[PDB]
Amino acid sequence: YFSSYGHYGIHEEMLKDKIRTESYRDFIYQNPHIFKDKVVLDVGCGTGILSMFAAKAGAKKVLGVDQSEILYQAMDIIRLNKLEDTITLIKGKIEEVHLPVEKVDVIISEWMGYFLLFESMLDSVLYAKNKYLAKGGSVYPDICTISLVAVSDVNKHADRIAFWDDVYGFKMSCMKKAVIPEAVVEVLDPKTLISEPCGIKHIDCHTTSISDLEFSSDFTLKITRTSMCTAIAGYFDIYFEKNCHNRVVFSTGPQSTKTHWKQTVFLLEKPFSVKAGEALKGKVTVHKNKKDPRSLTVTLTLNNSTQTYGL
Amino acid sequence: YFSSYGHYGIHEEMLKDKIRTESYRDFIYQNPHIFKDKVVLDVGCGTGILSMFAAKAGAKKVLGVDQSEILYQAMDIIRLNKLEDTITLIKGKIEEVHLPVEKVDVIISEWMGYFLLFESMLDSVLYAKNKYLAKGGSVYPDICTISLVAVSDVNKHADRIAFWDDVYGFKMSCMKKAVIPEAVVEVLDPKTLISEPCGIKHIDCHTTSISDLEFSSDFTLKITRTSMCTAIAGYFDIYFEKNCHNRVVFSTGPQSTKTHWKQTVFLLEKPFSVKAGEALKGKVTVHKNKKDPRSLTVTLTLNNSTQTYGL
Ligand SMILES: Nc1ncnc2c1ncn2[C@@H]1O[C@H](CSCCNC(=O)Nc2ccccc2)[C@@H](O)[C@H]1O
Ligand SMILES: Nc1ncnc2c1ncn2[C@@H]1O[C@H](CSCCNC(=O)Nc2ccccc2)[C@@H](O)[C@H]1O
Repeated sequence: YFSSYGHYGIHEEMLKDKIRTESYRDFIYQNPHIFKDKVVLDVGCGTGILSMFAAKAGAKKVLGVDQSEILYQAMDIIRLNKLEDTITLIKGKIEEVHLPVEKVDVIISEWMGYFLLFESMLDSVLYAKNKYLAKGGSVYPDICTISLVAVSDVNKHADRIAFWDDVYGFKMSCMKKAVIPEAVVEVLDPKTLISEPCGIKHIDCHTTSISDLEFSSDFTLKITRTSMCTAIAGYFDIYFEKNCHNRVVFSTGPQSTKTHWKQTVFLLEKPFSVKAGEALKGKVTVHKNKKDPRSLTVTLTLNNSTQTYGL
Repeated sequence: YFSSYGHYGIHEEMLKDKIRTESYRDFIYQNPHIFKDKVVLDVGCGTGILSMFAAKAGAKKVLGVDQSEILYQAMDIIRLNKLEDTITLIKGKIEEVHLPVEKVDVIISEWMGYFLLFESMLDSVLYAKNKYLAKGGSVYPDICTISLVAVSDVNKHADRIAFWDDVYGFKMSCMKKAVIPEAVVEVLDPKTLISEPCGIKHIDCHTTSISDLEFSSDFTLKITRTSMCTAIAGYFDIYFEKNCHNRVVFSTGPQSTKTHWKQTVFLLEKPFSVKAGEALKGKVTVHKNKKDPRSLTVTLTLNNSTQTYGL
């Protein structure tokens, strides 16, 4: 849970994601008017680097909150950089902790999971917004989108599914039923994309509620190559827009530099032929799992069949 | 625990490890005299492929035992290959389950973890041997070794340790103390090896006891390149020897084809210069962690400093 985030390993991976970390750095350093003399809340501050960016940009006060043990490392790091007079770190869940202020001017966080919403803390960020954001205050990143794109990769498909038909001369076909419903997080070869992307979800963190994060979308994939469609890929775009002189965007899609989010891939049980110029129609719904509500399920209808996928 | 092994993902990885899986296949198919008309116990049978190898080689009966939910998939797989009359699958811990026989002729398993002994079930295999192996019976694989080799990789070292000194202009040096004591599982470039390997441990599964698996060894690394020594790497070799006409060996060392075990790397807090022809002397001790006894610690003394490492 918060246990995983107690270990340095995930923090190292996020910090070495240059697209991710340089986007936040650029947003703050190139829009210091958003931070100068402001009270900033960093929801899930981790190692504290985002809090230190906000302090450097002239924040009056930064409150860094994390439930994980990493906050004790943040505490030493803030002291090592001599920022303890500007940055106050608080251990606990943003849902329960006591803040030395009633309201904040700005909320910043990196809450995004695989396919944007997996094991994401947007729900925790929205709690902080509704309870703590001042009237006329701002939350960043402010705008997110989710997109789908069609994939043709018969070899990758055969590696994951057809593999189980003959394993050292033995049939293991009954394994396919456990494999198909698990989404795969992997970097896609952009040469395997056979459609234009379709946006299925737009979120503004200023106006969205937790109930908006379970959604359905009809979609149309404009096919660009006559091929066997073997999978649908998902990815997301992150925007820093509100009150920016220097807007910042990053994509986690396969046409962009890879990030630690990679892409999320939903393998089709039955690949099917498509033709260039075809308008491929489908439906996708995202639900919070009843068991672990940090677990998503994604229901995909395409080519007259429906499959539910989890991460 | 057994929970991780309930999921197909780890079984797919082990089965697609050709060095691992073709070694077991070759051992059984090229030494069928070991199996013909024998009663075979497969300790931790997983998906059941090893049990099916033993049946194909003419086993009278194969008992496949696994604590994990994967055993239910094994049950369908054995039925799909029409081997249910030869292979009996039993769900539970080999330590507690009831077997329809008092003794077995042969025990087979794949128990090996990172650095041979991490989260390894050799203890469970030895329980099965001491309780169930007939007089004059055989256990496979029968012989294992662990080796160390010296590494020079200043860039990899700087990527993992020196990285934390300056992260986007902020000091994060206090992170180094969490990083140094974690062993890294990774495939090494064989060009970075700067010593001959040194064997630190020989196990014969016929004669070894659980108490032998906590051990100390003095070692000498024959340096082959004047360089900065940045790490010590560990790996292991697996032998099928007893009563074989066709002996089988595989190595998980960096001079051999990569396996899912890769190599285990112990980064040095203070890299130090070595000269070609130098006899580098050290000491290594392996202990079962007091907290999780599936967790090892490795204490390494080299160049007049000592560090304890965990996985
Ligand atoms: N309800 C919750 N209340 C309190 N903490 C919670 C809650 N839910 C989750 N968490 C924590 O949120 C973190 C998400 S991972 C981001 C670490 N922070 C960064 O890298 N930031 C950064 C660095 C550079 C650039 C941009 C950002 C974990 O540490 C969780 O322990
Ligand atoms: N005390 C215990 N009692 C019962 N089961 C236990 C115990 N400790 C651990 N386990 C299980 O042992 C497995 C180790 S992973 C190997 C799967 N088997 C293979 O791939 N075999 C194979 C395939 C091809 C070639 C060679 C071998 C897991 O499924 C655990 O659930």
